[PDB]
Amino acid sequence: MIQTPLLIGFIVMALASLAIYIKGAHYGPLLGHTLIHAAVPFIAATAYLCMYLGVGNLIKVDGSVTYLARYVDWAFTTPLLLAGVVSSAYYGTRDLYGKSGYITAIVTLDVIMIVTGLIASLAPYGVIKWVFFAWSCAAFAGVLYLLWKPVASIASQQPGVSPAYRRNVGFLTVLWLIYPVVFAVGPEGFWAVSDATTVWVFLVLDVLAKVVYAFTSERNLRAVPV
Ligand SMILES: CCCCCCCC/C=C/CCCCCCCC(=O)OC[C@@H](O)CO
Ligand SMILES: CCCCCCCC/C=C/CCCCCCCC(=O)OC[C@H](O)CO
Ligand SMILES: CCCCCCCC/C=C/CCCCCCCC(=O)OC[C@H](O)CO
Ligand SMILES: CCCCCCCC/C=C/CCCCCCCC(=O)OC[C@H](O)CO
Ligand SMILES: CCCCCCCC/C=C\CCCCCCCC(=O)OC[C@H](O)CO
Ligand SMILES: *C/C=C(C)/C=C/C=C(C)/C=C/C1=C(C)CCCC1(C)C
Repeated sequence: MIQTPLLIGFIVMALASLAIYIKGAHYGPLLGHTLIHAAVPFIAATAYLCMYLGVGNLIKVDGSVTYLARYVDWAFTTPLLLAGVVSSAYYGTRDLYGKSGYITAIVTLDVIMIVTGLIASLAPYGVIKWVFFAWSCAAFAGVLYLLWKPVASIASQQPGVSPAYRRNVGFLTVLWLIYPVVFAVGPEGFWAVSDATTVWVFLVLDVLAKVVYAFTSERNLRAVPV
């Protein structure tokens, strides 16, 4: 039942929240890295605690379920993750411009992606639901474009962080593209798959996006001399 994956996430995210803070490197730019990558699983563990106990679980007239705790989790964890990716490109340089601006612009596009994704879930099957789905994907495209074109240009102007940035962005892009696919196939969208199947896939996605990525992103940046 759905109660099992929610508890699994709560224990995995809470334990990983401390495990990342303990094992995470506290050297220079990596200090704020593990600090942000320790808050992300702590926010997720709190959300899985809410879903497990029913805080925010909205049920519509057609039987669809909207997890308000999940989207608030995404609304704050995904901007913190992008904040660390954009900041990692500015690592080791005090002479480059746009750090505060790029983070601000990409967080705006990410929050709109998550908020409009919440409106789509709440909407019934129709035009209103899929219009905000396409507008959410449009904002997602702007996050990816910004990540790939502009801030990789900032990383490339100094090695060897540039290959470490490109490897972390490639992992994040493939991982985050799975999320809207689960939305469409699950009850929130087309309802091709059951609600419990979406909970299980989002569990493995979140563990990959918040626990596993936190350790591979650190390993890549660890090699660069900054
Ligand atoms: C790196 C890209 C991402 C890779 C991983 C992507 C897939 C992650 C998913 C993991 C498990 C998916 C399958 C989960 C299947 C769950 C089915 C289930 O609980 O059924 C309940 C009732 O319907 C029974 O009647
Ligand atoms: C390197 C680390 C990688 C970590 C990430 C890879 C994880 C692999 C997949 C696991 C998910 C398994 C999903 C199982 C879905 C069915 C579960 C089920 O039916 O549970 C029993 C039920 O609760 C009682 O009736
Ligand atoms: C330099 C600036 C740094 C700023 C750092 C960012 C702020 C961190 C915020 C975390 C919020 C965590 C919220 C966790 C929400 C869990 C789910 C929940 O509360 O759901 C309620 C439900 O919707 C009722 O029906
Ligand atoms: C780096 C940190 C970045 C932090 C960024 C934080 C952004 C928070 C988003 C706010 C959207 C608020 C409005 C969301 C839309 C309303 C959804 C809602 O509350 O729905 C209730 C439901 O319909 C009842 O039945
Ligand atoms: C650039 C931003 C990201 C862009 C990429 C993300 C959007 C993906 C969209 C569709 C995926 C396809 C989903 C396929 C769902 C099939 C549903 C189906 O066949 O439903 C049958 C029926 O509903 C039985 O009840
Ligand atoms: C740790 C949790 C993560 C990384 C969650 C990510 C979620 C998304 C990238 C969701 C994207 C969506 C769209 C682009 C369109 C449909 C609505 C969403 C919110 C599922």
